[PDB]
Amino acid sequence: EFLNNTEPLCNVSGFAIVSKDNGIRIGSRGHVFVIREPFVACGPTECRTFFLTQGALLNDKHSNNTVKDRSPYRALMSVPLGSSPNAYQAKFESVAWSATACHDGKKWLAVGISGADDDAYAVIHYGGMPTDVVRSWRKQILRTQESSCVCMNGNCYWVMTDGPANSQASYKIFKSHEGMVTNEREVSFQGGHIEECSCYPNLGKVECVCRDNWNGMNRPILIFDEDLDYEVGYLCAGIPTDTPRVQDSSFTGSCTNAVGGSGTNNYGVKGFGFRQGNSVWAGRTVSISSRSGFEILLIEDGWIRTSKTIVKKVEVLNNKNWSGYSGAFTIPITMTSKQCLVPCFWLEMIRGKPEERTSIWTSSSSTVFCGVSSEVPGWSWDDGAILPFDIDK
Amino acid sequence: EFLNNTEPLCNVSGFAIVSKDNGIRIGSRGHVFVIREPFVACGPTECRTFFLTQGALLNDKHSNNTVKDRSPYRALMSVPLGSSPNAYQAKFESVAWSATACHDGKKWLAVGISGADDDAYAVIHYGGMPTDVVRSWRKQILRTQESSCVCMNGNCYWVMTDGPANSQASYKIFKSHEGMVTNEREVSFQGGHIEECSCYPNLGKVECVCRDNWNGMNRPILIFDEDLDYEVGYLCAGIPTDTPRVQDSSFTGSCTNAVGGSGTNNYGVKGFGFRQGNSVWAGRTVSISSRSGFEILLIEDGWIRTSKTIVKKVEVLNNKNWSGYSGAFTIPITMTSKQCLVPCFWLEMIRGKPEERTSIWTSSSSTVFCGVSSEVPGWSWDDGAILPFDIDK
Amino acid sequence: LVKPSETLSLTCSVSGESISSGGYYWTWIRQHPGKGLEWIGNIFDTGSTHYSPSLKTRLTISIDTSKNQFYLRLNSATAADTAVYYCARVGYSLETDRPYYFGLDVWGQGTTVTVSS
Amino acid sequence: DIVMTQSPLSLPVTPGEPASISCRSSQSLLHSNGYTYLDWYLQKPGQSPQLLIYLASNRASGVPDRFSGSGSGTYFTLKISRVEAEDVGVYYCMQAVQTPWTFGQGTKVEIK
Ligand SMILES: *[C@@H]1O[C@H](CO)[C@@H](O)[C@H](O)[C@H]1NC(C)=O
Ligand SMILES: *[C@@H]1O[C@H](CO)[C@@H](O)[C@H](O)[C@H]1NC(C)=O
Ligand SMILES: *[C@@H]1O[C@H](CO)[C@@H](O)[C@H](O)[C@H]1NC(C)=O
Ligand SMILES: *[C@@H]1O[C@H](CO)[C@@H](O)[C@H](O)[C@H]1NC(C)=O
Ligand SMILES: [Ca+2]
Ligand SMILES: [Ca+2]
Repeated sequence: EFLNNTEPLCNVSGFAIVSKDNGIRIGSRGHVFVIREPFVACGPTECRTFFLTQGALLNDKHSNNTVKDRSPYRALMSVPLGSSPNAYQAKFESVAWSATACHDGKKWLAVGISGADDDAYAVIHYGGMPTDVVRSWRKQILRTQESSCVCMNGNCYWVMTDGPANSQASYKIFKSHEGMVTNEREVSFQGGHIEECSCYPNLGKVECVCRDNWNGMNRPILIFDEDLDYEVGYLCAGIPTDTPRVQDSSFTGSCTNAVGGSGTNNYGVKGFGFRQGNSVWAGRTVSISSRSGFEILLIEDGWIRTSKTIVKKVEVLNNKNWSGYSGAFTIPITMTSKQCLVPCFWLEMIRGKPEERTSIWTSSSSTVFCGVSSEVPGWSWDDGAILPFDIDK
Repeated sequence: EFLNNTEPLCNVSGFAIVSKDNGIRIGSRGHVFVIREPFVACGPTECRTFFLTQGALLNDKHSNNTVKDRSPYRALMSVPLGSSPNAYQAKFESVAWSATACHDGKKWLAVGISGADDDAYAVIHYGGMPTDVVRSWRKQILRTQESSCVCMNGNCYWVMTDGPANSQASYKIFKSHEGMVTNEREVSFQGGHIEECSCYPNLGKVECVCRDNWNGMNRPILIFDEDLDYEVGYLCAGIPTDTPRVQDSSFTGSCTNAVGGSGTNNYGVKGFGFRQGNSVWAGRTVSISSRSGFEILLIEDGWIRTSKTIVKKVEVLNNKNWSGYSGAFTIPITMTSKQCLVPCFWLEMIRGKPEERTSIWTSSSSTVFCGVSSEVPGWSWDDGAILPFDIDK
Repeated sequence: LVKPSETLSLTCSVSGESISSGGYYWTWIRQHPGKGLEWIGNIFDTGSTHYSPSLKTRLTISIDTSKNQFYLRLNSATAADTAVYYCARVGYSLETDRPYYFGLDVWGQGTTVTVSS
Repeated sequence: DIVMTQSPLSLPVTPGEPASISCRSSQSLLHSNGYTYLDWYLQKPGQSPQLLIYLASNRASGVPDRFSGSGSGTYFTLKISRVEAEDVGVYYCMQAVQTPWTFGQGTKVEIK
């Protein structure tokens, strides 16, 4: 019987660690896949680490050109929360070079995009069989949100986008019942860019905090409900949270307009932001110009009020260590028996040629945290690999 | 309860990719078996990739002669759809050097031929135990369809042959019930050759499109039903679809006679063809004299009318990539809840010494597609292995 | 016609699309009589520019988004600057985590600039 | 700049048979973001150029299904599976790796 999520998000006071792949550290001898980006999604029986493999293993020669992020060899597989992404325990889910997945209470839905750049298409798997297809409409790179979809009263929702990267695109909200699509509505938003959202249900509205890849330092917000009416805007906080940004004292913030900066306008990184009344637990990378470190900030009235008052801060990586994408998910009632949804987040740490020029491959490793009503401290749970590897020699 | 299949085949408009082993590309460091030919078959709970291992792993000295396609070491093994054919997930099914397997709603049935060239015999496994044995009758190479059998109302059907390869043979249709054989009839067909069929059910008839290995460019068709009355003849289409063939504008087609050619007469390749009313979705290689590149062609009234009007074409490998066998299957109602059977097909991509002279071994890799009512584009989802391997050095 | 050491300039126009739609880079491209092509420079919709080094001292390239037009100016034109001049569009981007490139997919008709007295 | 060189300066050809043209660059075209930025363009008699192939391997939209591309590193190839009367023209390669883009010398195709 279908999984409800018409229940409020839990108030949390600190985030405690839950799992750590150690993928690259084990992969130096073990049979482990090359992954550019992972994510996590939770069913009623377990939570599973999804990831987009690159069809090759670490230290194997077929890992050579794995900086290339779109190819016919990538596939979405899935491993239970915390186990390394190894070759023998990974259950195949989709063929895909950009996907999303989530469990509706009966069976696991996964959306895998494939096909050539100018003519891509998405295949919607449901319990291991392709039930539907969605083709491009502007006939540039089609994308889903690189983290779980949001299921409510048995319908599962997600955002997709087609069009340019450094300029205004087209964005659409989708809705499925037992695989196949039943609704689709376009986001008219002339001032900005909603690429790579991180979404969670909250008391019957799906909330998403996305990635402004054009003229912005600040997160776009999208909020929509049962029959896809929506509100679009920006995370009001007075504290900027994208990767390229000017320091907190220089930024002014806006609720409705993209706020741009000196050299910050054409780039970003995937993040998250849990609303807690009117405050927000906003995650961001410690450095203001590179993907390193990670903070979680509780900004008072940051969801509505251009405030800069950071009430709490945690750190989960220190600034000497490389990081990457981050996203949201929630652990349902079926697991915890709480009368509310527990908010969790994941963090990937990338290693390889985009910054460590001497290694030929590029892979990443996941860490997962969940909210706790008690206060919790921080520490640097970094990936601990020792590059170069034996295939880089 | 036994699995029905007395329901019509689904009308389809294009084929969308479902899975991709990346067997050879992962097998370079991973522990992956050498395989010559795979296939796929679907139960009510899951679909599984079957394959005829050669008792040896890739990149290992016991693969030094795997071009040899019949030996005591071969065995049929089964892995869930899309997972690599690795050593530690593969479930053993049958000692065999040519085999077929299919799920009847209760348990898996698997037929494994073994024994010496001149004296072979088939073992019919049912749920992991040998229930029956069928011996040769012309005492040359006994054979089965290298692709799933067709089960209806509890009975399961398949086509076997015994006799010459470049000359007329003997062909028989079998019918099991809970493992052991109940019936057997011989196909009287003096004009041609029916070696290696691809079968699917359709509204209570079993339809097979086969492999003419003697004096033919064209596919044979066999149609039989519950108590094994049959019709035999040829795929009328004006478009030839064996590997050796003359170009489409030179061929003339026939519904009842083997149409031979200049140099095309003694060789061929396994293939498929879904009937859709009177039209046919016929799959064929792109090149007219070698196993490279793959097309799927919807020919109007091609099943009956010597027509050449290709209404649609899809490509799934481009002509610079090696391909191989191909074969039909269908995904049942128990999985999709549609009131009709979804057609699907698989493609194997062979690599090694028959064409790449420098490598010592010979293996192949699977792609699987399924029909979708929407239009779907094509792409080159090739195998991507950077040969030669380390054992070849 | 252009006489030597004058300032050459050219106008190119866009329609169906608009400038600042689709995120293309607008390009100028040259062809001397009997020879192969050459590349002059790129403008982005928001005015950021790339130039070929051999011409960088001579050139100035600009957009006007209110007119859906974009412009080439080439100071001190020599007789050797005689050519057919083409203007094109090309969509690509290298920053993002999903790069793309759809090379020079649309070309305008050529203008045969002759630089002589 | 990347210096571009392209081996047949004229290629005699005749309808119905396959044909090939090929290209070599003075550095490898493998960009740091993994993609290989090489194109082919066709200029028919009295017309502008036209796009055929927009990265090493990929055909453009609207281009007839007869063309094919291959290669990596420094050496690239254009394949025509069957040549037909609409294919006469001058074929240029291009590279888009560096800040100055450079075109090839231009293989003429002449029917025989
Ligand atoms: C889902 O939500 C409805 C609405 O409150 C509730 O009555 C129903 O029992 C819930 N079902 C489950 C399985 O939690
Ligand atoms: C990786 O590939 C490049 C060619 O693209 C080559 O120069 C390099 O040596 C390769 N390295 C390995 C370890 O395969
Ligand atoms: C099988 O088919 C018969 C005839 O249509 C139908 O009555 C019966 O209920 C079916 N059984 C199952 C298990 O699908
Ligand atoms: C394979 O077998 C032949 C003899 O049959 C031998 O010469 C050759 O060295 C062997 N190759 C390998 C890699 O073992
Ligand atoms: Ca940004
Ligand atoms: Ca034949």
